[PDB]
Amino acid sequence: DVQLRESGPDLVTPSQSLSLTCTVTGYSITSGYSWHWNRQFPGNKLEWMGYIHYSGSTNYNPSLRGRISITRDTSKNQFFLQLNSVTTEDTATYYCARYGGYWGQGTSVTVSSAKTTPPSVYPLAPGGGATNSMVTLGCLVKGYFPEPVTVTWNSGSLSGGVHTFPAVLQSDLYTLSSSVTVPSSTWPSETVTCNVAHPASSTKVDKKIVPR
Amino acid sequence: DVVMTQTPITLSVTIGQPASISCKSSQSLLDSDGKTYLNWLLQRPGQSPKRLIYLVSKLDSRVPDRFTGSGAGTDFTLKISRVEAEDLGIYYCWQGTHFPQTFGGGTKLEIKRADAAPTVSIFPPSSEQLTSGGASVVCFLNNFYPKDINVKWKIDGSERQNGVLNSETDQDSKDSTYSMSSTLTLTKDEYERHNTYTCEATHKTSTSPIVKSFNRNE
Repeated sequence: DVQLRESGPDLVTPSQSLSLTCTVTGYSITSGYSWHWNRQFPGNKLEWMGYIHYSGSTNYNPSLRGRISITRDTSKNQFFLQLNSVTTEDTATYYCARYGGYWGQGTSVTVSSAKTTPPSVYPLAPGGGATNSMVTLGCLVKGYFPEPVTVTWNSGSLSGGVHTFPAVLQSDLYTLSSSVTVPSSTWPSETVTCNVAHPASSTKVDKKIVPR
Repeated sequence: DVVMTQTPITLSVTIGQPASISCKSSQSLLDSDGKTYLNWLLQRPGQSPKRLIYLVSKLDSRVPDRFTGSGAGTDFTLKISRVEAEDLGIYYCWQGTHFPQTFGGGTKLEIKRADAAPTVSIFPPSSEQLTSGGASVVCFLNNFYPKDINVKWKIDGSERQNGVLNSETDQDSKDSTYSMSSTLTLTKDEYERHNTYTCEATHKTSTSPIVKSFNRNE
């Protein structure tokens, strides 16, 4: 069993250094292959960052200047990423890996100046002229940090027609909305409440969708 | 550096039926030792990359025989005899012949289905938000197919591009439709300066845009 595990802070300040740790088990890093670090950006695109050979020798992707070092600790069977002078660019999911198709689970590191910030939750309701049975309502979750949040409707009892759009950045803070579509015989004839949760700040806000 | 280009960008497939991906290197991938170092990977949604094929045609120790690697030089093709449920996600080709290592941009695999128009829904800003001096005009383009879609914002009939943020969802696991949000964000002072706010949706189902709008004074 070649098994790899990433570990370390998931949020770093733009000026500082992004340091991670790969804890490899079921195989010795000293008897073996190249031991790599890869990252994946939001775009889904993968970049190779660098490796350290079992001999202690290294190579780094020239795209990272000389602001990366991959050190080691043969005594606990670990190798480390250290990336310096970090920016928005360096936000990615980071993977450690071994040459023969062995990948870690990967951790998502974000780079930001933002403080923990709870979301404002606003109702989304139409103004005039709903067509037939079905009507679509929503909840705008604006200006929160960090990810994630969890949106549900009537405490989860509404599943049928429910989207949640992926979050997006907007002046160093995340925003998304969740849509729900239900028959107008059920709204405003009975309650349609949205429940937003932001674990990072222990928030739990409900917002009833009133018409007009 | 050596570039990995994959065709197509998105492949529409149906479970049971076969499928074929392509990958194109800007240099020959034959190393001096005689071996060609081209791998393929599958990244299932929610989890890491996973090796499928390591030397152009060799199948990974843990992968079923329905995957088949062909090619040489600069042209390579990954082929699936029957697309199964667990094959859905992104496929990446990878070269280890030249320094540095380089991955392809990925080919997303998605379930095919009959085209469907968007259900456009426009939303005015809430008074709760307006008390804080903000005004977001939200527009849902819900449950459409295929992925590619166009939004246009108008204010008093005049086009608006500044301050619009968008967000597509992934493919739905139940009806195979996509959805997309579009969000004009304004200040209250800016917002009150105009009356009409229009959300205009153009999709390949119709040449006619699906228009949805409202006026502040009602």
